[PDB]
Amino acid sequence: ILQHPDGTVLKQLQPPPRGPRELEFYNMVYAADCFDGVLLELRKYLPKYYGIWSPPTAPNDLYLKLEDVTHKFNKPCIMDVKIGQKSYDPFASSEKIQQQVSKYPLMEEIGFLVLGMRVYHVHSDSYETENQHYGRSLTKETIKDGVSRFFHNGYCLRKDAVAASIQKIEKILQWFENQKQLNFYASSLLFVYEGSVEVRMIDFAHVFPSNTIDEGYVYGLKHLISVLRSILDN
Ligand SMILES: O=C(Nc1cccc(-c2onc3ccc(-c4nn[nH]n4)cc23)c1)C1CC1
Repeated sequence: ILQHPDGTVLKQLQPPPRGPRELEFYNMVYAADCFDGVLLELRKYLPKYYGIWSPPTAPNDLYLKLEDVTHKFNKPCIMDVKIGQKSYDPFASSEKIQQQVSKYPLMEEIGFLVLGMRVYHVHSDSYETENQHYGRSLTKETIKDGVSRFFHNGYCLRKDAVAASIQKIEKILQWFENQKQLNFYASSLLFVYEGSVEVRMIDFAHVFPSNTIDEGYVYGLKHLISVLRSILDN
């Protein structure tokens, strides 16, 4: 992800088939002639899409030009959470499945995984960053405190941001409970609040057509909501 001063990010397409699939996802959703009510509603929860972009002198080098969801914040606190019970998609080989489950074998049980966070701390005027090993170390016993860490800002627990996060996730969940045409694997929610709220869906390299509720995504959202709700009682 390259952050551009104009308030966009450039995401380089991942190698095939992932990058092409994510391109086609955005293209389908943001199709100019799209009057699909499900897909029109979905646009609210995605980064705004500005189309494919490549350097003037390098047509080979493919990027997605996306809204920088963090742009309107002064000191954004950012958390990336992968959603679902399965991080592998319906066409994964046995080895791929093993690889994906191996990465975090608690995915089925918990239904989400923290990919990272950047938390601005007022006292130090500095950022605390957690990498992918942070979230992959969290268990059922430590997930609540694991998530809570994100909201430690301003000499307090930011229950305002926690409550707002629940409210925004709830709308995304309502979307999922009213669609049966897309299933989402290894996609994320990006949480942003002001450290000095946004909750958006990102990362669509494994989005597939379906004829069922995305039950794994729904489970993940519901468990995430339940954890955040518990944090409100701290
Ligand atoms: O700091 C983090 N992430 C971060 C930071 C700054 C900006 C963004 C960001 O803003 N808008 C985005 C739109 C799409 C995507 C995106 N799409 N597929 N992968 N990333 C990322 C985006 C994300 C994580 C916690 C460690």
